[PDB]
Amino acid sequence: GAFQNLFQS
Amino acid sequence: PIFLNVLEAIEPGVVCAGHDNNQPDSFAALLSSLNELGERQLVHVVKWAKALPGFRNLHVDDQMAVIQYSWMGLMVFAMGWRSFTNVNSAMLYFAPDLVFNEYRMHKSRMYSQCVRMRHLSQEFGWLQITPQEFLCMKALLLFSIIPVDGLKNQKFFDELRMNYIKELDRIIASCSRRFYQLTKLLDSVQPIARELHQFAFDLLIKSHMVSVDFPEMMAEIISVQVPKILSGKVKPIYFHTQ
Ligand SMILES: CC(C)(O)C(=O)Nc1ccc([N+](=O)[O-])c(C(F)(F)F)c1
Repeated sequence: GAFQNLFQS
Repeated sequence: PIFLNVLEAIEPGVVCAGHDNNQPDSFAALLSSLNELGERQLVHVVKWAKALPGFRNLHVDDQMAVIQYSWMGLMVFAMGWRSFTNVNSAMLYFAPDLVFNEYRMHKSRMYSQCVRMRHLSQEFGWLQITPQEFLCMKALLLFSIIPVDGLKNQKFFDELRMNYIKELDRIIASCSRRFYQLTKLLDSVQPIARELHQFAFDLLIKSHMVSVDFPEMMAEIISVQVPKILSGKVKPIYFHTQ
């Protein structure tokens, strides 16, 4: 989801 | 002092909400802007948290989880501090372009919650909290809420939290008097955060009804993670009972 994607940057 | 150096170096700077201040204080406009500001600040919280001493000792799922659970309290705490330091807690300094007076407190339908947060902000003055105490306490807040069934690798967390408590001691170093009060102030964050969680959750559920826009990350976190907390699967770690 969106948070993991953000965290991944 | 290596530890304080780091915290000072990684502290986020200014974050704006993008609020239209030239425009009537609508409930929907105010909360759409708080929701956008929430998203903006969560990005900064992530980049901060990832940079903290020892953070990579944690399993990467526990890394993600502790940020997600702690996000609201961290924001509440930083905001009280901004409020304290910019306006002596006269108003709530959410962002340079989203400063809440009583009127906005009322129109946001968050008056009771805003009252708690102003009282928190007054505490920073009443106790003469130093910028370095603030920084240590805020870092510890990140490690102050976890699932009752524990984390994926709990031992690494326990150790990290342990070392953040000790770093609070060091800085304190009457001491016992200081530590009592600061640990009390830290516990005081959690029930505010919990009222904020509830409000945010209810608003998400009724948001198409009230024309309040939720960004991506906010809707996900409030629907997936926050109910863990509100259902009691995830709880704060309190210094004092409570
Ligand atoms: C309504 C909800 C999800 O938007 C929200 O609580 N947003 C929000 C945004 C920013 C900040 N802030 O610290 O500046 C806070 C709060 F932590 F103060 F309450 C809440």
